[PDB]
Amino acid sequence: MASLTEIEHLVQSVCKSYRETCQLRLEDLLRQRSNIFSREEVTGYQRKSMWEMWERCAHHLTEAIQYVVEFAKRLSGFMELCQNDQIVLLKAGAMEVVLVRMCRAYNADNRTVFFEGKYGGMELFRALGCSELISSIFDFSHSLSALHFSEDEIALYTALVLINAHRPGLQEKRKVEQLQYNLELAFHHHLCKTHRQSILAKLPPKGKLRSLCSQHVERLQIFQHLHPIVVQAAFPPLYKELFSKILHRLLQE
Ligand SMILES: COc1ncc(Oc2c(Cl)cc(NC(=O)CC3CCN(S(C)(=O)=O)CC3)cc2Cl)cc1C(C)C
Repeated sequence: MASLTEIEHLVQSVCKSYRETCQLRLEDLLRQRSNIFSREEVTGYQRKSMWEMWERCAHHLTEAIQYVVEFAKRLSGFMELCQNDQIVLLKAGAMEVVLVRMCRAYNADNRTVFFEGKYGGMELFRALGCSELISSIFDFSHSLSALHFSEDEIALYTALVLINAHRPGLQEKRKVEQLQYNLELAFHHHLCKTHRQSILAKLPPKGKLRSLCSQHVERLQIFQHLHPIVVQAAFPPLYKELFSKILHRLLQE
C-alpha cells in the first residue's frame, strides 16, 4: 500500500496542516530573541504566589493544546478514526506535542524560553514549586535544539508523536497502526530525501516524553491537593479534563 507519490503527498499535507496550526510562526519567535525579561521582571515572577503562577501556566498550556487539537483535526487520517480513538490519542499525546513544539520558543544560546511576550530563564518559574520538572523541560528543549529541526521535520515528528498505535484504550488498533506506518514512511522518506537520517539515532526515546508528562500530572496532583478550589474555580476546563466533555465539543466543531 501507498506508493512513492502518495508518500510525498502525505509529507506535503502534514507540513501544510502544521503550518496552519503552528500557533506562532518561527520568524515571530526568533524576532523576539533579544526581548529578555529584566532582573526586576524575573524577581516579580518569583514573588508571585504559587497558585497565581500555576493558573498562568495552566492557561498558556491550554492555549498551546488548543492549537495541537486543531493540528490533529486537520491531520490526514485522524478525523477518519472513531471518536473514542481521537480522544485517547489527544489525552495521551497533546502535552507531548506541546513539549516538542516548545523547542521552537527556546533559545539555546542563553537557555531562555518565550513566555508572556519575552524570553526568560528557568528561574522565572521558581514560584511553581516544581523546579525539577521545569529544569527537565528546559533540558528536553535544549536536547531538541541541538538537532536544529526544520519546520517540516517538526510537523512530521509531531504527527508521529500524536499518531501512536500503542496507546492503551484504542478500539481500532489496526486503523491507528496503518496511519502511524504511513506517517513514519513519510517522515523517513523526507529525512532520506534531505540527507537528514542521522537525526533518527538522536531523537529522544518514547519514554522520555512519557516521563515529562507523568511528572506534570504528578506535580499538578500535589498542587491540587493543597489548593483544590483554585483548580476548580480558576483552571481552564480543557486542562482539568486532560490532566486533573470539552474535547468532544472541540472535535465535533
Ligand atoms: C508541562 O508543564 C509545564 N510546561 C511548561 C511550563 O512553563 C511554561 C509555560 Cl506554562 C509556557 C511557556 N511558553 C508559552 O506558553 C509560549 C508559547 C511557547 C511555544 N510557542 S510555539 C508552539 O509557537 O513554539 C507558542 C508560545 C513556557 C514554559 Cl517553560 C510549566 C509547566 C507546569 C509545571 C505548570
